[PDB]
Amino acid sequence: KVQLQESGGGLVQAGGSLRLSCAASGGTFSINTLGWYRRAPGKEREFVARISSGGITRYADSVKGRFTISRDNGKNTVYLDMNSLKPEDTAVYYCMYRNWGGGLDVYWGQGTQVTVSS
Amino acid sequence: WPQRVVTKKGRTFLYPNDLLQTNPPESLITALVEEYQNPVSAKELQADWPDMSFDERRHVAMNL
Repeated sequence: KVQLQESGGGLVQAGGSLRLSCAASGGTFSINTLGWYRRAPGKEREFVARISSGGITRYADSVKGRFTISRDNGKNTVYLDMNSLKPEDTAVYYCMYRNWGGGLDVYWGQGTQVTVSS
Repeated sequence: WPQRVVTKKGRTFLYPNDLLQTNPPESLITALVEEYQNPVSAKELQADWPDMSFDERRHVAMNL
């Protein structure tokens, strides 16, 4: 009863700038924390960026200053503006929908591939 | 103003003052520790609360 469809992403060369977007439906949005997790080829899910319902951004140290996360209430979409990408940022990027209410359920997206070469 | 609130699930907090704090209403912490038997979620609630909006703060307290 909660849909997370991610778009964007692809193959870019170092120094590029890609944009990921994730759209939620089936529940509330304005009163929800959304974010992005990424899993490298051989690693495990890793925190990238968070944005709360109050609009408060948390970033991982490696991506801080480069990546920028924003949300669009009324469009039910969260945007991750990646800048100055690097080969290490190659990973599958998953969307996050952090809703409390019942007692904290966490929902993920299917994933979007991002590959940085050169 | 300020009126003590009893939510459906039988939690108590002082509206709105208990929602205008860095910490969530102590009733919600206890509920998550003892009733839900999940202390890590209670400590995970403490981390989200400061960054939450007022509407989410109210919504959470009403339905937890």
